[PDB]
Amino acid sequence: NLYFQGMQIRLAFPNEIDQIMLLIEEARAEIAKTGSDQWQKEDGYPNRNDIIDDILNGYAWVGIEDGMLATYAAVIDGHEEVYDAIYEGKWLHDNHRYLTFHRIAISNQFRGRGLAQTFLQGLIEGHKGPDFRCDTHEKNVTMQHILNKLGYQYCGKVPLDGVRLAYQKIKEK
Repeated sequence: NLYFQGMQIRLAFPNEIDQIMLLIEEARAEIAKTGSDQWQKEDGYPNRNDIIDDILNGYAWVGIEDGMLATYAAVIDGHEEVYDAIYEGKWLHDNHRYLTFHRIAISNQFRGRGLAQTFLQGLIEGHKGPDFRCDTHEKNVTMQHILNKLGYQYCGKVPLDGVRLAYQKIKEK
């Protein structure tokens, strides 16, 4: 139960699954318009089961704007094995345990990235970290931009679903 710049930022509840899926599908359609294959595969990732797993595992966070579920992300404290395979670069440091954000979906009915930055900044403020990591698709310039604005540094490439661009932010508290 965090507030940041008026947005309520909190763990999702199980009965928000349909609302989250509506947002995920909206986001999936917006990605498709860019020609990216991110979230466009036959497995349906991220699908309803992926999101239920996020809620069961305590990963699922949402941002509520004007009483409406506007944003989603999964936040995982631990290690991503594929991040150890970073190439054409390297991490800022090689600590094993960090916070990673996945499955970020940002309403465009709440459109201008304003909400994404607010949500992700709020998650960063709300967690001790201090090591935050994220990866995105090469064609996801919107996410690259958001990560840059939040102070993440591009570190290199990781071999996730082909290639992903890997980013790291160290929180100065």
